[PDB]
Amino acid sequence: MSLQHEKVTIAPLVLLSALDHYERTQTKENKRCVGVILGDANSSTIRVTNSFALPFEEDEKNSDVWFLDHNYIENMNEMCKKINAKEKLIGWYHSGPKLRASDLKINELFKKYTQNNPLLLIVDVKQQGVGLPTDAYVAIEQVKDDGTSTEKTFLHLPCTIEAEEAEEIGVEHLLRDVRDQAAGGLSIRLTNQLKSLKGLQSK
Amino acid sequence: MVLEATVLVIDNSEYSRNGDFPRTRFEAQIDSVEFIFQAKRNSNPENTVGLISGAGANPRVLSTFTAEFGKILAGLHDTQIEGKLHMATALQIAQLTLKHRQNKVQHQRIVAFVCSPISDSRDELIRLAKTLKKNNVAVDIINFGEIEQNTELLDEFIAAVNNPQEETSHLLTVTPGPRLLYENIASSPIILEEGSS
Amino acid sequence: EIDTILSTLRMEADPSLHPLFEQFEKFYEEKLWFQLSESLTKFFDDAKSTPLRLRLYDNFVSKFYDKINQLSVVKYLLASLKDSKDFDESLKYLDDLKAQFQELDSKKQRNNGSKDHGDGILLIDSEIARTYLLKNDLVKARDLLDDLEKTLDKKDSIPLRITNSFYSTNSQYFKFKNDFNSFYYTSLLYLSTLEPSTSITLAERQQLAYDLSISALLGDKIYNFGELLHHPIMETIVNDSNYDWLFQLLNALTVGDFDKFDSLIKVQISKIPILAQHESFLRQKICLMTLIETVFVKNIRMLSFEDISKATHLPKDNVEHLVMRAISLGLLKGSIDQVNELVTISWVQPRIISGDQITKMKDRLVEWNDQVEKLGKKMEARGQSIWV
Repeated sequence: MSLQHEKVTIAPLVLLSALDHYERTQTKENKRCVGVILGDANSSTIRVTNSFALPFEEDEKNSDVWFLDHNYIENMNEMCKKINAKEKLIGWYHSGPKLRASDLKINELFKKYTQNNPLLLIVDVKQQGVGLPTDAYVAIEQVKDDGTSTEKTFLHLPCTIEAEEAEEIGVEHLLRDVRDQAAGGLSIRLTNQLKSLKGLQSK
Repeated sequence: MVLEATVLVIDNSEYSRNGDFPRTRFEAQIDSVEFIFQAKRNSNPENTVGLISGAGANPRVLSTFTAEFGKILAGLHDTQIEGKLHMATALQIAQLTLKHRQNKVQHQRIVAFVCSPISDSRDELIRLAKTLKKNNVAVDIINFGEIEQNTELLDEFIAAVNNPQEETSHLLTVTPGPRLLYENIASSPIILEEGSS
Repeated sequence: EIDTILSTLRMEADPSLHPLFEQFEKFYEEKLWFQLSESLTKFFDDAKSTPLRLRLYDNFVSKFYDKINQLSVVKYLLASLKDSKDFDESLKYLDDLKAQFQELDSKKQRNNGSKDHGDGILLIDSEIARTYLLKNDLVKARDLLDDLEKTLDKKDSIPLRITNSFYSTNSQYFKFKNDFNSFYYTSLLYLSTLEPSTSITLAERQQLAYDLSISALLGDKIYNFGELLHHPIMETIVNDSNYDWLFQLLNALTVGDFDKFDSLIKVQISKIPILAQHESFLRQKICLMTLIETVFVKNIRMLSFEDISKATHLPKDNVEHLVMRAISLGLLKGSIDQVNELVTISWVQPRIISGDQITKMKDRLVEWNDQVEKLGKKMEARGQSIWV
């Protein structure tokens, strides 16, 4: 469908929702929570505004075996649009840790509901490192020069974060740190030059 | 069986195409889902039924538990006619769906249509057979696919599942020539199924 | 009624294929339309070139279109009409089946629930365009191809087969014209999305491969000589008589040996008169190849003219022509200084990364690791007081 998925800007509210809901649906130890991500598209820049949990039960043994109540998604959705009818279904959050090629099948289900290609926004909840805990991937089907008779695949997409005015002021009210991503005075930036070298080295 | 939540498995395989049963076997099963739905409901009005597919590479949820025949029927319109049955994944997903119930009292039953010989190995189906009786879930097999060219593998699996117990499994083998698919299931136990305890 | 038509096929058919015809009818009788489908597929492999396939097969499909899945039917009708010699027969039978489908979908969609009737349409349109190429109505075949392209690509999730036929048509058109550039890229796609079915005859598969190699010699910007060898098309048959001199020319170009090119070329230019009329194109490719190779592997981004002159076995006069031709093609970008006798490259076009080369990258990066690392240490140590 929509090829338009050039950039992904991500609401901090989405993150926050994905982290919290993980525990109040009470899933732990690599038991996946799948929920819907709502926001705008048919736009170059994709903006993920908000999210909601769906119930998700996943069989321990295999990732080809799983329960998802389809009907729930439609019932939730219609009330949610009353609140704000701008928002549309655009894809799904996956609660990490990390990509699977079983997702390709999962994605396809969501595609029925959606009029755009579903975005798979892997919000990692384990927060490894201080670097962004989002990789974004979209299911695309493309041809490849090797010989392969059409490959179906997940291509990495750039993840950044943007917050609304309402959202941004919430971030700053919460924080009470001295901060050091400020890159302000001679001291913060002194650190920042060293920090970047070693940043590079590891990579 | 009063108080029952039923997963139906509809197979939409390259063997349902075949005109074996009037009009086509594929079109026969549509009638068959509606007839089953009304039989179950009249038995005990608090029963419910859902529909999953076994067809395609990955079983696809059409409809979860509903008391409504049109919903199930709406779901029957989405179908892939080039899928291929894969029993092993279908049984496992089917149980899961059954563990969520409007009331905990309702039994767990699968009635599955089987139209093609089971491509999965004999060893897998031996493990599956004892997985099912462990969690008190019985499986009732509508067979008319496997008889065509293969020995009744499905019989050994049913025998292990059946013990003295309220949950009873059965193997129902359907006259393959014309006699109307829904009629055979009608003249067989379908709510006249007894226990074994 | 169709019993009698079978009797006719049986007679003219070989005794080896004689049991096949009885079984086809048996499966139909019982109404096992799964087996019926499969039996047809097999038949057509080796009996496409006997007049019995299209006839018998055609009749069967016509009297059992609904019965077997639509996709199967439509692949059968194309196969029969590739083998027709009449272009008039093909055109007619195709427009009849497309017409039928329009009525068919009204009924079917409600009776099945979901039956896809769009497959057959696009497959037809591709073959109709192919019929036209034959009669040299090259202008018509073109605009139907455009019309289709737009259509196909909007259809979001496309089956492999549909775009595969689109790609056969396309290529063909361009090689009538014998533009090498046009043929080559499109051909590569056709091969990539190529049906895993081995129903396409080995003779057909090699023949097409052959064409790509010839175009690529006579081109001006193709350096995929190595790509062909990494693709199955050549990879599996490497013993053929044709694949001696031919593979050897390609490896000649790659390493930029002009003595190896010369010797081969004397023989080959005669054999094929195509290379005679494009004698100039063929002579140029060896030279172009060699200058770019040397610029890539050399880590310094300036090279004297003297190196190129001896490397390429060309006088120094010819160096200025070659760098100029190259910047214009856009193979390389840079500048020409005659007063330091340097040619300064500033951009190199992507290239395959051979095995040997994967090792080289690692080396450049290992050295750059140590540079980062030694620097970080001093700066960690000095100015210890402040990092807060």
